[PDB]
Amino acid sequence: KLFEHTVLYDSGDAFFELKGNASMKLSPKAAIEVCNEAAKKGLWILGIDGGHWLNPGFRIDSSASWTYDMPEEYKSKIPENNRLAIENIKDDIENGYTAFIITLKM
Amino acid sequence: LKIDQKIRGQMPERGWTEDDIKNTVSNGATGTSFDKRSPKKTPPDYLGRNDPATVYGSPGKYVVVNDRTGEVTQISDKTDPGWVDDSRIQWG
Repeated sequence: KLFEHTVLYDSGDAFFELKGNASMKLSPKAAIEVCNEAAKKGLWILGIDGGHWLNPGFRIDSSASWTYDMPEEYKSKIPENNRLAIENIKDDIENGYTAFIITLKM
Repeated sequence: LKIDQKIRGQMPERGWTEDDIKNTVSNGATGTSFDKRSPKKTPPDYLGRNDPATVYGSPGKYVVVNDRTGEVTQISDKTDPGWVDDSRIQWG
């Protein structure tokens, strides 16, 4: 990996620069930034896994796993995919989750 | 086993191979867990899940499968030596 598993990245840019797809641990702020960048790039968000950052260490909570399989004609649905992904992260924040891992179709 | 697009996309990034998963599950159950997901976590159908789950593998190198649907619900990141196992997992 180009990034460190012992770091909770707080910038969405790190996700793309260090190739963190499906693996990099992201702060709530960074997770939202990644979702916005994904929409700008025309990328579908397949899933978001929520958990807790133990400083250091990430513990996934399976009940926070969000998943959205990509349909065949998906381009017109990217806005909805993006909207639901962000809403999901916001809800997890209300539930006390402190770290996320995002999986993009790329 | 049912593997959706999300899990398929995570596999190469978390150090898992198609054979890795098949072999791990074939080795037999090593623990149990539960698959509880609110309807909002499963778009666009929004069915949600409330099912028992089985764990295969070992700490840091495991796969969780929904007992009813056969869906793989979680695969650990084998590239992260410090991965902390999901709290719902009960080994044994």
